[PDB]
Amino acid sequence: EIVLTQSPGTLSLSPGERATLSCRASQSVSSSYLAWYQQKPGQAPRLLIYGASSRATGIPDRFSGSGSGTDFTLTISRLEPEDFAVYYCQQYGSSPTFGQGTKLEIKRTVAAPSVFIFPPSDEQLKSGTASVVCLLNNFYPREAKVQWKVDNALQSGNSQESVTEQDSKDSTYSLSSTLTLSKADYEKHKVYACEVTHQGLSSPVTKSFNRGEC
Amino acid sequence: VQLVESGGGLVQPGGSLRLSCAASGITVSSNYMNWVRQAPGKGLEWVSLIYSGGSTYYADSVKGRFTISRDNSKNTLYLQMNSLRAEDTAVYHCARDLVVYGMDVWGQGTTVTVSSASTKGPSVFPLAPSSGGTAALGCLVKDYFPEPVTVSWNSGALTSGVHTFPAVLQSSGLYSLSSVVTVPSSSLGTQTYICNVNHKPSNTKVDKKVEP
Amino acid sequence: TNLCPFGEVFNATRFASVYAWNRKRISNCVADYSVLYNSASFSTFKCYGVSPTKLNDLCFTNVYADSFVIRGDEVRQIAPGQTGKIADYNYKLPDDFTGCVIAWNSNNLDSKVGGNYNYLYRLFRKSNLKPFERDISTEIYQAGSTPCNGVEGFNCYFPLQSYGFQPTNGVGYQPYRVVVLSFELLHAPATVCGP
Amino acid sequence: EVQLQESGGGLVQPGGSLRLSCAASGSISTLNVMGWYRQAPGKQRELVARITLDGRPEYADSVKGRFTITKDGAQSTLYLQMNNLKPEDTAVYFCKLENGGFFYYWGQGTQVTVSS
Ligand SMILES: *[C@@H]1O[C@H](CO)[C@@H](O[C@@H]2O[C@H](CO)[C@@H](O)[C@H](O)[C@H]2NC(C)=O)[C@H](O)[C@H]1NC(C)=O
Repeated sequence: EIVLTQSPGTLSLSPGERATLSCRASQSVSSSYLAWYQQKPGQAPRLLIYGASSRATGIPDRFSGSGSGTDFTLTISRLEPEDFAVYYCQQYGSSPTFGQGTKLEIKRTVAAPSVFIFPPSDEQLKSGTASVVCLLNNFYPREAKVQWKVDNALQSGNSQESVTEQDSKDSTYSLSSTLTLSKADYEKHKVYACEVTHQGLSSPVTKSFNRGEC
Repeated sequence: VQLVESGGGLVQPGGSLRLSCAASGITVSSNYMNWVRQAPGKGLEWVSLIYSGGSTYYADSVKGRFTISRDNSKNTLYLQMNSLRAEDTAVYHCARDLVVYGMDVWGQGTTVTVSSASTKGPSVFPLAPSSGGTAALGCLVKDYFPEPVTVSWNSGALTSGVHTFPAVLQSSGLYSLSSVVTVPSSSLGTQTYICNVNHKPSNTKVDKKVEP
Repeated sequence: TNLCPFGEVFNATRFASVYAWNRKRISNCVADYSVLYNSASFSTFKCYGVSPTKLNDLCFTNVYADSFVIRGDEVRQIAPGQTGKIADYNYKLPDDFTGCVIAWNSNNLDSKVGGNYNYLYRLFRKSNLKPFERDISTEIYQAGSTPCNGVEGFNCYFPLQSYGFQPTNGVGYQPYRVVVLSFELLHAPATVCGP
Repeated sequence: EVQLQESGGGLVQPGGSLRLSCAASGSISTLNVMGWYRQAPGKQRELVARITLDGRPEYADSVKGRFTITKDGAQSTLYLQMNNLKPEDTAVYFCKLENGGFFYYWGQGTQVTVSS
């Protein structure tokens, strides 16, 4: 079948700059079926382009489409603030199919995270579970590595992460990483440490605490 | 001109639901019509197509389980969904398809949540702050079902520096999130900080004071 | 006494658009079907209710020879029990079809460098065609409840679309000429025969 | 599969005679029909004479009583004996082979000119 791959996964640019988004098909395909869509957070998709190069009625003049064969392109000539969003391409065999989407985000300068670690509360320990929380606050770009070390052993497979949307004021991200343990496991160990790697840091930053020491 | 989906909600694995899409300004029975869904933080996935003339097509992930149909007298499109699975959890949109002219009209969607969990109010635990710089503190809002949860700080007085994170679904089937704020560390001496947590599906309202 | 005129169909300079598909009625004549099937040349040659290598031993009351151009993707739809834009809205075979479907890649006659926009298909139609129905209506398709009054616009679409046949198209998007032979045997007399 | 070689044309005076030959080679079904056609300048192609499957010759009206068409099966060649030629017989003449009822083949085209 037709498989659409979009590039890049994330595009980082500034208002007034030129965005170029690529959609590659797994196979030569008719340009007559290639459509582009915009999606803003919480909103339904909006058709921008149909037939690879025709604008939908109402779509501003700066949106432009092109390409042929397997390689198609969406071009936003001069980015307005409302153009920052997700974009999908779409093709058609016997049925519609969608590319995985390109995120268009606001470029800003590098900003290292502030890193904080939170031990589990006594209330939680009472109920038999321990959650340890590591916070990376207001950083850019989005890429960051969070490693949990317990008694200096790298911990895999018992953490989950959540990330905010780009901050409306300073354009950064923040990230929450939660390590989950039983009360009994948590009390088997002494040193709980969160190690953060980020382009804005000259070397990795570790925040830690010792269980039971103020 | 509108498409309005409804009928989505909670359902248990193996169960079944019927979605409805009420059109205004297009005639359902005269169009190519699609259901397109979108899982949390995922892309768009086409699911089902019905031709004007009645032919139907299905994504492989739903063949044998979903059935697209319509009711001409009610100008309404349906998606019958049987043998529902956790990975079917998504916002489900209907859209009119012009094929060579793309999908021009989309509905806002209806949410389907496939889960065997029981409705449960959250536990709210403090994230305690630990000196001329910046401190962080917050509340961990743990083990609730279903979504949503709302968090405010100091009854809405404190908004600057607040980050309320998207929930994660845990392996237990219950959701969990954190809400944090950064303040001047000297403010811990002269300020009190309380998160206000609302989980209306369980009628839970909790205020939790956070201190060192 | 007469030689069958299938050559008008297979050697025609230009073929019909599928929505306006041609039909030639063959009667009172003889033909040698081995000339047809021993020429290689065909990307598709599938028969239903008859065997090709048997055809020279048969007589039929009439034979219909339908012909048109569709995209290589779509030749699969020229078969009993199919669905799709072609089978539903342009050319439909009945479930009890007795005949042969014959197709061959025509990229080098029917495609042109900047696109051959002369071959059309029907994209919009309210209901499916009956078997062997031919709809050549060019009325504006009304997709809502407001009349179109012969004006294209929102909810008002020209019902036919052009193939864009360019020689660089992928093989599935390249034009294929199709000939559908139907073997009609009512009663007497069977006057279309092999040698 | 089928090649057709034409000969016998050129310029003659009114009243003169020509013989056209169409030599048919290749893979030819026992069921075939050969004929001679012509295309006057700025007009449409018209049948002149042909041998039906019965072996029976058939003539256009304007040439009946003047032209004789025969088929020498041994050389699989088709002969158009043209007597009593007239200026209105001027045209490019083509022979046609209808093979098995499914395909046909044309010759390159032979100029005949009747003028004084
Ligand atoms: C009528 O169609 C036949 C069948 O496709 C044509 O015959 C082919 O012609 C090409 C080029 O001359 C040959 O390479 C093939 O081998 C021929 N096939 C057969 C079975 O004869 C024929 O030339 C066409 N007649 C026209 C266009 O006048």
